[PDB]
Amino acid sequence: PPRPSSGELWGIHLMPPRILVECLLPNGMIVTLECLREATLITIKHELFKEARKYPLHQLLQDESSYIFVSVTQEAEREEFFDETRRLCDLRLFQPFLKVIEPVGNREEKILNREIGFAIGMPVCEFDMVKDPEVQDFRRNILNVCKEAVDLRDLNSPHSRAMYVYPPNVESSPELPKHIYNKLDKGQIIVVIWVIVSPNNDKQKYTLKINHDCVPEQVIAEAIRGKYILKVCGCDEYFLEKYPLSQYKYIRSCIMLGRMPNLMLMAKESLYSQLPMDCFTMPSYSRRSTKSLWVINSALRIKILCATYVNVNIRDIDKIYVRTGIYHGGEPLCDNVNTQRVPCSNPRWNEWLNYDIYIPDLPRAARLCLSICSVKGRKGAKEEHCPLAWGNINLFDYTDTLVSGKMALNLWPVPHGLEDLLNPIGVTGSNPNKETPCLELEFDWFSSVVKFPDMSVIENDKEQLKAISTRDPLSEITEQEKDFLWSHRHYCVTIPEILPKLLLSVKWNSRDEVAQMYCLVKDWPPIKPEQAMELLDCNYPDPMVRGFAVRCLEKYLTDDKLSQYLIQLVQVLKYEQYLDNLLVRFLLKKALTNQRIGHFFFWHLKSEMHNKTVSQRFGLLLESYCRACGMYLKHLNRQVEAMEKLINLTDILKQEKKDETQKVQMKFLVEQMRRPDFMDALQGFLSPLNPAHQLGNLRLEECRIMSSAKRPLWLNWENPDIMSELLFQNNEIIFKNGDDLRQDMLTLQIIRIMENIWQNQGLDLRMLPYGCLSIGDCVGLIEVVRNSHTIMQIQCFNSHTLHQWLKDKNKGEIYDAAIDLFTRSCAGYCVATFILGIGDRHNSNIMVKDDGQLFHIDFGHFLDHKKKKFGYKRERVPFVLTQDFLIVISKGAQECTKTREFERFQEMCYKAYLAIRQHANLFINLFSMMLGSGMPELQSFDDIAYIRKTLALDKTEQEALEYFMKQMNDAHHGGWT
Amino acid sequence: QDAEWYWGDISREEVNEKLRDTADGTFLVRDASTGDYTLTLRKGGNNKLIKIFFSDPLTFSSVVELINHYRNESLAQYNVKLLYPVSKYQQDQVVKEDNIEAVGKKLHEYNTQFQEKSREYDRLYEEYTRTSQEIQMKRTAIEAFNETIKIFEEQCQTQERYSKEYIEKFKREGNEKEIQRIMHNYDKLKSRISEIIDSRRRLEEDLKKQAAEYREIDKRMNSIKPDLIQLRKTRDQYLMWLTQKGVRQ
Ligand SMILES: COc1ncc(-c2ccc3ncnc(-c4cccc(C(=O)N5CCN(C(C)=O)CC5)c4)c3c2)cc1C#N
Repeated sequence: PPRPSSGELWGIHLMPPRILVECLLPNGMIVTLECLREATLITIKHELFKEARKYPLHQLLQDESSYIFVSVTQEAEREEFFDETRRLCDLRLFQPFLKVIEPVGNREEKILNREIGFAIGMPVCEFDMVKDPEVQDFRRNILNVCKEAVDLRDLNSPHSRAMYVYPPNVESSPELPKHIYNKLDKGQIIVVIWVIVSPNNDKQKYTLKINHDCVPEQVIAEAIRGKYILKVCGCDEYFLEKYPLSQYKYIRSCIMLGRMPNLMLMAKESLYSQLPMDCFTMPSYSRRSTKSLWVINSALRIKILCATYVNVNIRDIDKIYVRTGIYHGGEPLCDNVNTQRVPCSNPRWNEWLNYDIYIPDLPRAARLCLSICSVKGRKGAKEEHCPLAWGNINLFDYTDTLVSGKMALNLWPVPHGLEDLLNPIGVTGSNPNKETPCLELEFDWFSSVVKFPDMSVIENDKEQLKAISTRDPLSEITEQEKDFLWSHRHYCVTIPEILPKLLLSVKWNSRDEVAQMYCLVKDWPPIKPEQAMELLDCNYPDPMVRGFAVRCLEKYLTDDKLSQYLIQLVQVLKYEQYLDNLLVRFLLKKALTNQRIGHFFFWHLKSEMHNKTVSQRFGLLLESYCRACGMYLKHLNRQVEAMEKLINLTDILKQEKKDETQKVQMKFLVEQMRRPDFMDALQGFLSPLNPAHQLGNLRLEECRIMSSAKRPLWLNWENPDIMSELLFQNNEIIFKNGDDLRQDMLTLQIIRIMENIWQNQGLDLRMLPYGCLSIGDCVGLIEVVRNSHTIMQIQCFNSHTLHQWLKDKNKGEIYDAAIDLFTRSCAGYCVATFILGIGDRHNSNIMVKDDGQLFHIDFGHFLDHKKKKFGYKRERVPFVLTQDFLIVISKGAQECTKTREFERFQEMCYKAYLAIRQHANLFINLFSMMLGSGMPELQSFDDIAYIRKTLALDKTEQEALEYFMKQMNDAHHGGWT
Repeated sequence: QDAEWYWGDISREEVNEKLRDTADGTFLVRDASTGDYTLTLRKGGNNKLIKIFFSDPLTFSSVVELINHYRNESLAQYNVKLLYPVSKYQQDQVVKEDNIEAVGKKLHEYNTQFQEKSREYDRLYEEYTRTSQEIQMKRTAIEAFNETIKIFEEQCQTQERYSKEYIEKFKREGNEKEIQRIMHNYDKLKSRISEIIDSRRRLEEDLKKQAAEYREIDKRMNSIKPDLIQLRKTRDQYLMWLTQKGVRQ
């Protein structure tokens, strides 16, 4: 199992300076040895055999070089310590003992399996114990993707290995918005190329003006006035591919902010030789009469036998029963069927349930969704039904065999907030925890194995069709429109974007209609990636549909957008019926050919390894990734062991030392962080927020424990880059242990996507979506904004205090730029927080830079979080602009609502709000792809209906602007025209 | 407007909760979310939406004519019958205070009781999660205690195998100190195993008790969950009555 805590022993967070270790010699003797907690295994083995001579039968012991240590890990693993340069406190021992053995077996294979199991947080050997044939087949079959990617990684020269480690961070399009081009000097950009000479490392400055779309080699040629490469000053970002200079995200951002792009010229061999050579090797497990579905001539029937136990007291609940239902995604294929009600203390049924669906009419993605509910007559005539445990079963397996025979299924606890009786969005399969309610089942037998048929065996006018294709995915579609889409199913090829609408019009409980829809998607023209992602959500579970969507991403999804929407693409992996599918093969392929993609591919999976619903699927996928990711597994293990010592340190602060002052906890912090084992782990590794940022030496003088009850850690690192002054010299990150940061991560991702939509449409509304990465169960990192202060700090009671503070810092001719930046940042956050339903803002939520840039923090709650707790249904305005902000926008003028600056501020809000409304399908799809992540405020499609209200999608575009205008007037009490 | 099945201005999500787990034939008409009218009919586990204009040239003069006709007639002409209406007056009861001040005072009672039960349910869910996590931690530590005891028992086997052949040579040699040092180390090894076995024993009792604690927290939550749902819906009824019995824009 995973380790229960990050401590150095079981029940002991931190080893004492000295500790007794029971050493089990290979002659049967046992020697107690006092060791320092930071002593290496080389030192301990030498101290052991020096003392073993004073114990009996020492003549039997061989030389110490012929031995290694083995012990029981906190993960219950019998780990062999081939790396004898490791400290005792880093071995993650369950108890302080070591057994001396002679190394056997494949040494190099055991060393790699140890490093893979360390990155995943789970011993790799537990995958060998799985009896499930599908699990073992995934481990062998997925190796094709690993071989294809590593072969593609060294097919070319070291340049291919460089494109893997340092990929180009470029936009999806070379074109420039007209508000970006107008900042250029006649289409040319002034950049500064730096060169570090060979002796004394002297830096030389070279300002040069070139075309904005100059290929990086052209930039080098101007500097000469040629085989070198360019690098961003301050981080590990390289200009290796022949993209236009303006298309690189760093250069594109410099043109926006009016900042000077500082690049650095270095030789190609300086980086090509620095790259290690990744070599993938095949693991050990890779070496070691049936009827058809359409032949069966009967209706569907499933037998519920018994349930082992149910946790309910007979005083409050009257009876219990098993509710079932056949589903294709989120919709049933027939009306749900229940069992007869039985007593709570005796949960036995032995009852066949008849579903009114002919067996050949069952689709490929058909699933059985059941649960054990409790009924209570209680008051009045109505009765209350409450689910006690749920479970979902794929009616077909990966072999395509229909389920048959008896089957025991361990059920899952009902998720918090879920009030439905069934949970078709939950994962399929049995609960690994065998100490749960087990439900006995039995499917009918057809005297043979039943297999699914093969693909060979399976065979208004233009308007209104267009009007339906432009509606949002959650828009209402009537039965008249379903019959209209299905009757015009062949003309829909001219409008390929209507495919999601057409698929929901298909009668999936009809073998005839599904057979014809398969042939249409076989020859269906491609669609945009933003639209194919919808076909990967829970509403579309058909293999042919999901496969079509994956093929659209294989050809049309740039690595820019792949990294942008990677959070959602990882989430829809748990919507898959089986471990092996085209989606998981596509993502793993891209993660193994792009280290920027594979970095967050790894952490998004690793952050959910605690979740027992997806821990097996994500564990098998992380194994294949770490098996073939190359030398980056070394860097990832350094990031992991650094996060483990931060988790262990924060756990001590809020458990054993929770009742102690700030000075006592700070003294324990500075004393513990200065230890050698701690200093080796938290210095010299890549930032999990951005792997291009190198975290160097810790600045312990700047590290603090914030005054929150969760005790967040304010950490500071040096930038070991040779030119840190041109980017950032200090890297400040907030480590938080205790709070769930998934909603912050999603909201900051949505904010960045909204800002990109605005920039492409000529709206320069500057947002600040700082980094935020969930790394585990309520553990995460948060990027620090360098020169920012909350509004409360600015006040520390005049409304002009904020405006007078911005008059300072930006005094002089840079005043109009600060007011302009403050107005544009306010416009973006006023629209964004209204659409998303972010929690109410106050003097501590809102921060302002010395730049004048305003932004928000702590996006803990989104959508309609207050409707369940308070019956009133209203679309709140979280960011009500007080007079303090109005004075700043109006440059100190009284009667701020009637000024010229406020009217221009309103145009920014109207343009931004309508721009996001035009891209409503993107955000509705992004929220829909997260319905299975387990976030409490995103469980069903009814939770997504909130942005349908704020964006006013069921109205006209002109009516929606009147709605947004009335919401601003109701919150600001007037002034919005 | 006085029809039982007509609810007027209600959202599509409110119809899903009303038609949740209903039989084939349950229907209700509402103002279309924009058409003018939309009929929602439960059939085959899905809440079918049917626009009201409703197909081809109109055959009915009023909406009340369209509903009552189709209830008896069945909907086969288009492609089940409208068997069960969702009466708007069915929920008129349970709000019996019948004056503007009595309601609202009863709403304040129900809303207060709902916030008490809501905080009780939340804190119970935190004990529920914390107990589930600590049970998983104890099972892992018992797995590690199993493997540790196997290793120390292997040390007894290895000491026994190597010894005896050596202790009988020490007996003919007459060295009693060498025998005493082997038996002393064997006593030290066996006593340690007894300490590890007793440690796993106490951990199994703590897990045995904590499993029953999880079992009772689960029962308590399965009993307060139904009462929390009905208490919120009762509060929402008294709140809805207060908005209706008040000034409208
Ligand atoms: C969802 O959780 C979160 N979300 C975002 C951030 C977050 C993100 C970026 C930030 N960038 C810059 N500053 C902060 C920030 C915020 C609040 C307080 C401080 C601070 O330590 N002060 C001490 C000195 N002082 C005095 C004496 O007046 C000024 C206040 C710094 C930031 C906080 C943090 C968390 C958490 N936990």
